[PDB]
Amino acid sequence: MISLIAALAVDRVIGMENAMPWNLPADLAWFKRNTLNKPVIMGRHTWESIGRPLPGRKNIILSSQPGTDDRVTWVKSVDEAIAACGDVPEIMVIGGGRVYEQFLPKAQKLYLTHIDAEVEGDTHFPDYEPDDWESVFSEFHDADAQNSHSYCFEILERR
Ligand SMILES: NC(=O)c1ccc[n+]([C@@H]2O[C@H](COP(=O)([O-])OP(=O)(O)OC[C@H]3O[C@@H](n4cnc5c(N)ncnc54)[C@H](OP(=O)(O)O)[C@@H]3O)[C@@H](O)[C@H]2O)c1
Ligand SMILES: Nc1nc(=O)c2nc(CNc3ccc(C(=O)N[C@@H](CCC(=O)O)C(=O)O)cc3)cnc2[nH]1
Repeated sequence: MISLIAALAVDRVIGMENAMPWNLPADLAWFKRNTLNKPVIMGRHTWESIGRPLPGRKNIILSSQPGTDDRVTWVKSVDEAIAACGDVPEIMVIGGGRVYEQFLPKAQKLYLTHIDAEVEGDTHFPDYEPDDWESVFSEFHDADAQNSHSYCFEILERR
């Protein structure tokens, strides 16, 4: 079972040239609890964004090019990424856009944070045909002194 986890602003924006213009420590906490002790598949750009391996997660990095960090596992295809996660209850695909697009059709679950932020971005979460997905969990939060925007955690399971 493959799951995607992603934080989307409006128009499904997940990435832009520069850092996201927001501060959303609850979504980071959500990301950590939903990925904890699970293999994480990411693209090389996301790997570079994160800086270091996510602790206590098997980290699997897609690149067409040889790896450049022996702390993590490097694979050259989607199927190699999955195989590299081994035999686990849940693989988390943590992005970015190229990676999500390739994994969404394979995924049984989505963990999406919907952030009420107006951002122009070059990278977007894939369209998930909502007839293919059932929302099983939805939890809205206003912005607050720690979180710059309102946001909603959603879990969807593939029909
Ligand atoms: N011209 C464009 O508009 C364009 C197109 C694509 C990306 N970008 C830029 O990249 C940034 C973020 O991109 P993102 O979030 O899409 O990155 P991402 O998915 O985290 O990382 C993408 C990288 O992951 C690797 N990858 C993904 N799928 C793979 C596969 N099946 N096999 C082998 N390697 C695979 C490739 O690394 P290697 O690069 O090492 O092969 C690829 O370049 C954005 O700022 C965006 O503008 C721009
Ligand atoms: N809900 C959600 N929120 C996100 O911020 C998110 N980010 C990505 C990809 N980018 C990143 C960037 C940094 C870290 C990261 O370093 N997380 C730490 C928390 C500590 C910190 O921010 O320095 C972690 O251990 O999980 C993770 C993913 C993928 N899915 C997401 N999904």
